[PDB]
Amino acid sequence: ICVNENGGCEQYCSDHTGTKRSCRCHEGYSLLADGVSCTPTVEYPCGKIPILEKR
Amino acid sequence: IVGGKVCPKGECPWQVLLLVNGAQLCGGTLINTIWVVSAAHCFDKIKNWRNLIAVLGEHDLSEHDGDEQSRRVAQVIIPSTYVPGTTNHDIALLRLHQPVVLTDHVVPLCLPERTFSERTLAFVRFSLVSGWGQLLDRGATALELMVLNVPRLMTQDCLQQSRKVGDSPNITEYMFCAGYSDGSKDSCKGDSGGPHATHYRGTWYLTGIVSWGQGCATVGHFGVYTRVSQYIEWLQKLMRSEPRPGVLLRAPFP
Ligand SMILES: CCOc1cc([C@@H](Nc2ccc3c(N)nccc3c2)C(=O)NCc2ccccc2S(=O)(=O)C(C)C)ccc1OC(C)C
Ligand SMILES: [Ca+2]
Repeated sequence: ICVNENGGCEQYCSDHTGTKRSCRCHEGYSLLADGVSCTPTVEYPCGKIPILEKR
Repeated sequence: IVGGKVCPKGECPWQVLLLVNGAQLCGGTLINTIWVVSAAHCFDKIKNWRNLIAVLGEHDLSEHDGDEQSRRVAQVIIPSTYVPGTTNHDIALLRLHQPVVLTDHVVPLCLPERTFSERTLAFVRFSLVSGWGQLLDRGATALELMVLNVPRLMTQDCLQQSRKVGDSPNITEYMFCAGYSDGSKDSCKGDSGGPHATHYRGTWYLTGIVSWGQGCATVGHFGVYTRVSQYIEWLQKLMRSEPRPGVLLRAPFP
């Protein structure tokens, strides 16, 4: 599943027991209930440009 | 950077400027508050290891605006497989003496997981390369941070689209080509160690390090970047390790 289109994950993808898939996030982020999206948990998460984000 | 543009202040907030005795040495990428990823070749001629400074929040080299944060480089970790004066395994992991403070102008770039980097990031065509390097081949270096968007190439295509040269190094699985063969756009020597940053679903990730090439934006030649995805586990294991006495550390690779 992870092999194709990142298994639908916004960030990291882990394959499981055949048809199972888990999305994960980098630290400073938490996974939303959709099970794919990552939302920042900190003021300055990695890979995001504050001047652009606050615009 | 040849044929790019000024990176607007705060738009490359992970960009690092490495200094030795106050002079421009290389670039680098901030990956969290204490760690910087750069190129191993930046340290080939270093004799005074105690005068290595990393500057975060830097933009314009002619003026101090108050967003700059300087830190001494406490440790430079290079893979055992890297040989000085050669091209393969061109990566260095730098431990800052004190953490930097994250602000609107100082933000780490995500060091991605290997699988995500190989399966997804390696297929994003364009990525940004940045630094205060040469604005032209045999030209002056930039006073303001420059950024360039470059397309990534499969190694077979890079070798097929390049002009053949004698004693030119092989492109290993620890490298990748990116850029243009028309001589208009490239990263150059003064940009060495700097980030090759890839955007994916609203977030930027570290995919490459400015490593080597021919001349500077030379017709028939692409930029060669260290393939960071080969080093994820190596980097992660070292970031969990206790500091060791002495600046330079050679660590087993793999
Ligand atoms: C593994 C690194 O090998 C090389 C690095 C470079 C320079 N860097 C770059 C980087 C990106 C480039 C690009 N995209 N397009 C065109 C040219 C480019 C040149 C460089 O840093 N020169 C200076 C240098 C070179 C080697 C050790 C210390 C130094 S240094 O001490 O000056 C240090 C301050 C960088 C040139 C040739 C190299 O190898 C040959 C065998 C092909
Ligand atoms: Ca400045």
